[PDB]
Amino acid sequence: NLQNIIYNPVIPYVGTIPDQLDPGTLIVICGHVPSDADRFQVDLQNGSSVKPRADVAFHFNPRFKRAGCIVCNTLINEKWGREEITYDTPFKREKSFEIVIMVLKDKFQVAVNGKHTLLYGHRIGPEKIDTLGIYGKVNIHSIGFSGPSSG
Repeated sequence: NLQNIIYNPVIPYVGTIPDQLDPGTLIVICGHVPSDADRFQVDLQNGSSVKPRADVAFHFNPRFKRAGCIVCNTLINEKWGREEITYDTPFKREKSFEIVIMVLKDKFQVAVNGKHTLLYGHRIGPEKIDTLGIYGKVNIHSIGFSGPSSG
């Protein structure tokens, strides 16, 4: 099963990731989108500093207004980079979801509810990631991790 599981965390959630995100590592997040959701985000960060705001290696941001979409980006020295938008979003208000982020050597691969959703190339060395943050309107049931050599 998954390791270092966290159940029913209070949002906003900011926690240290147990192990380095070496290639093949999986981050599994199960939750539900509340009725009043406009957006929420899963951020893989370098630290937990609020001021100055810690760099966000990978910002996964589902948005629900209108047709909906998913915005991905990177924050470095408090400045957002170029956004990468996915218009084919599997998320929707009042529906449960399972997000699986697989950290590969050159990029992140994200699947939602068992379906491939998007790729995001590394802009910050993944070894610099040590914190997981979840913010916005989202209800998280569980957070779990799986190492590449797990068995």
